[PDB]
Amino acid sequence: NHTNHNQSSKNHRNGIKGPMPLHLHNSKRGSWLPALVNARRVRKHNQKAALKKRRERIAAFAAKN
Amino acid sequence: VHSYGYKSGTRHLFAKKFRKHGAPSVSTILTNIKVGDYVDVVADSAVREGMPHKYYHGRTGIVWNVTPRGVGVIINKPVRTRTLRKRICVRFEHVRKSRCQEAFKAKEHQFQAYLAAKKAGKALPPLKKSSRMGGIVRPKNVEVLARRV
Amino acid sequence: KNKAYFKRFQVKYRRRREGKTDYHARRQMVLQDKTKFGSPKYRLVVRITNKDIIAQIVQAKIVGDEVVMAAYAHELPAFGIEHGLTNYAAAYATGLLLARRTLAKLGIADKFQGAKEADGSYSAVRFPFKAILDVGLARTTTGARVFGVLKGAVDGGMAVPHRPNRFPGYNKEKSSLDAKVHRDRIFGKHVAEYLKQVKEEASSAAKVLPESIEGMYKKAHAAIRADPSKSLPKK
Amino acid sequence: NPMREIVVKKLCINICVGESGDRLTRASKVLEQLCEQTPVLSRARLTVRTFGIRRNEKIAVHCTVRGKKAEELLEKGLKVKEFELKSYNFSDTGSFGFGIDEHIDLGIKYDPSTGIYGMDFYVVLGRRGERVAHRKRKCSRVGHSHHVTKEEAMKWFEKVH
RNA sequence: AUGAUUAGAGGUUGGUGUUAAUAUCGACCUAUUCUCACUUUAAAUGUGCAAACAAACCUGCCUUAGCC
RNA sequence: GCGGCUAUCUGUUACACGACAACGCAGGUGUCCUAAGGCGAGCUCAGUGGGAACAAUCUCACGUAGAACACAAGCGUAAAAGCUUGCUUGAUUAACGAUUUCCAGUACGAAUCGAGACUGCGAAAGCAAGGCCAGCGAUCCUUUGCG
RNA sequence: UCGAGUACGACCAUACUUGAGUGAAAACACCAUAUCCCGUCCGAUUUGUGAAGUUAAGCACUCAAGGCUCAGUUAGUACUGAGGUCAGUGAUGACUCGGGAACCCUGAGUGCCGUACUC
Ligand SMILES: [Mg+2]
Ligand SMILES: [Mg+2]
Ligand SMILES: [Mg+2]
Ligand SMILES: [Mg+2]
Ligand SMILES: [Mg+2]
Ligand SMILES: [Mg+2]
Ligand SMILES: [Mg+2]
Ligand SMILES: [Mg+2]
Repeated sequence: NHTNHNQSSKNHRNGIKGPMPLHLHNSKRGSWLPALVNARRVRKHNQKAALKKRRERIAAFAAKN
Repeated sequence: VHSYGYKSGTRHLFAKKFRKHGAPSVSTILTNIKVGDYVDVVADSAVREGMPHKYYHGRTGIVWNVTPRGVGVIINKPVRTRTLRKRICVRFEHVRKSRCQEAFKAKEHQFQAYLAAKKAGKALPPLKKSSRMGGIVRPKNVEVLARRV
Repeated sequence: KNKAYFKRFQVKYRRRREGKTDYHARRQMVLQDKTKFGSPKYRLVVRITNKDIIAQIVQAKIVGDEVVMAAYAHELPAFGIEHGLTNYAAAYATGLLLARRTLAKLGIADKFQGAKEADGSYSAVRFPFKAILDVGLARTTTGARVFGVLKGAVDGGMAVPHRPNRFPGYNKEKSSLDAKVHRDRIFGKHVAEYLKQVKEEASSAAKVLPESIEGMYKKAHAAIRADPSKSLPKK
Repeated sequence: NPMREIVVKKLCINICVGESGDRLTRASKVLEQLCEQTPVLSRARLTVRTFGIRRNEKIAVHCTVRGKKAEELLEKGLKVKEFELKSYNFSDTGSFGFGIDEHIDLGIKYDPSTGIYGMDFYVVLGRRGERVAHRKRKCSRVGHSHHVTKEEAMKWFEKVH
């Protein structure tokens, strides 16, 4: 006995939770490789840069302090 | 529950409109999509290779993926007590670049360019005027109303 | 007609109902992978007509197909014999005449050496300026002026990809570097077999020297690489 | 007046013999010199089969002749039948033709090893400007409102005859 | 319109009751007709989205994947 | 209880997103194709309106699909996706990566977007990992391949 | 030499298709030919190759009808969301608070623009 009655009011008790925003689980994975294989190598460099930018900081913040 | 195929109950939904059939546009082939813009997933027939399921027809959503000839679109789907960000894979012809933001794309384009004109800009050209207020209105034709039979 | 037919009649695409464009070939040429976001795709749409020929490099734009650097065979006669307009070699003539001025319009001076001036059996393309060939509705019978302009372009710095499977020198095995190099420059025995003996029978392409007609083009080839502008004298 | 004149496009003499075999064993050969262009066949879809022909079977030994070589071979459809048939054969568009049960009625010879076939020199006149109604590129209409008609037919029917 | 559903006004195609002259009902031919499922971006009610501190700018990185 | 259908497919039910039931209605399925697959080119179908020794077919008109598309039905397609021909095996391996539908967001089945080869058909852009979407099967066991 | 002319097009009938009119330069167009690649059973189609020629078709320009597009109605009509301890009849009917058609008919007009060249 199919009814669908009380179901729309069950889905709205604890609320129909809104979707997660885009900054949640934005895993550009399973997508088109030639993009993510480039958006990978550019992440490696931008991490060598993030590590390098902190290296001068501390060393500038040492001598210049 | 005899039939629930991938294309069920969709006679009028995928049917082309009246006197507009045949091949897809050259605009729809010359569109330009990025990862992130919005797209109306308006599944048209006459391509019949890459149409999404019925559900994702009036639906618009982010492009999370642009393969060579398939746009990947996330779409919010209110399943039962939560929405899934579905990840559909369709071809480009089933896709419009969604206007849904020209409402403030074109607003803040001239709204700021005049807020700047109003804040700093160069000058402040007067803009749209007031809408709802009073007034001693002068009539131009009197009338009455009783009946018409 | 008459009635309720032209009510539900759908008018076909405006060029198609009467005109040239083929909107199953149109939509497959200008089409490009949606990854390469607005990367320019330049065609090589060439049209042979009866009196003349028309070849211009086109990219499709949303505003309408934006032609860049059109080049005809009514401007090469301002540097050539003007005795053969639809000549297979005249196709080759405008082939590089189109191929050159694009590089002169693209500022491309490095690959502007192009290819060798002499007719080649075949060349393999990729770095250089690239385009795709649009015959339109002109067919692809082995040998055609839509294809002299092709090889005329490719031998002139264009990267219009092609195989030899449909060249006049091509036969059941490969492409004859002898059977082509003639037609690409001249095969004037078409006049020294009938039109030379035209007076030898009775009353009847005058002024033509079948001893220079071949060289009458080899003058124009090396000139194009020197005079790309080569516009017909206006005014 | 220059291009306003009519000239027969093609006289595709059609033979419609029965089912294939030794029935069409000499038809094409003695039809290889009436026009010098190889005769054709006709793969049938209906093939009523009361004559014998079935689906996709060689029955109608088609041909096709045009140009000046047909205009001259029209002087045989205008040789026999007293060079004039009934004006009730003028088509709605201006086509007409002759034909006899005697193949050897022409300069042909009813050789012994061949059955007594014939031909049907059904020709179709038409002015210049029909090469615009069918073009693989840049088509158009038939070029209506100036063409051959059942009245202009009986003009050139007995003008060039 | 895909179909209708059909009789009312009379006139190509079959059989036929007639004295090359005539109908006769079907098919048809017409102006229609009657009232229905098939038709049309044709509602109301709906529903998908977006709407302010990086969604626009003025800029500048780096690998340059794209394109010469 | 006999009778008949549980796995599935289209329309309808079904109410203009989606969802939606009934031994609820109407129909189909458990296949069939080395071409009825793939591609390129050429062509335009059902019908009709008239025409030719024989007498169908060659004639040209007008022909928005009234046909065809392996089949049920519905969408869809007209310089084709149908018709004819050509050349072919992409109906293959797929590093399978992701996704869709059923959904519990689990299989399965069928699809969609890809990647890597190796390829075929094309002058080319492109098209093809079957014939769209029904046509199918866990643990264990047997069995072959894999080295 | 100026509007348009071809060829490329984007919207896709205001653009369609009809009976004509119209074509002044060019430019398309039919046109000549099997002397070659070519594939035509065919010089039809196309595909070698050019200009005796021709506006006869084609094509764009003009009017001027179905159809199409825009509106005036149609009509606050039908229909509809909501509300009655509304009224009867279990037929929808009106009301109130709103949304609000269509077919038709009387109209309006019967394409528009965008890149190169050429004049
Ligand atoms: Mg809501
Ligand atoms: Mg089927
Ligand atoms: Mg069927
Ligand atoms: Mg396909
Ligand atoms: Mg399932
Ligand atoms: Mg699976
Ligand atoms: Mg299947
Ligand atoms: Mg396919």
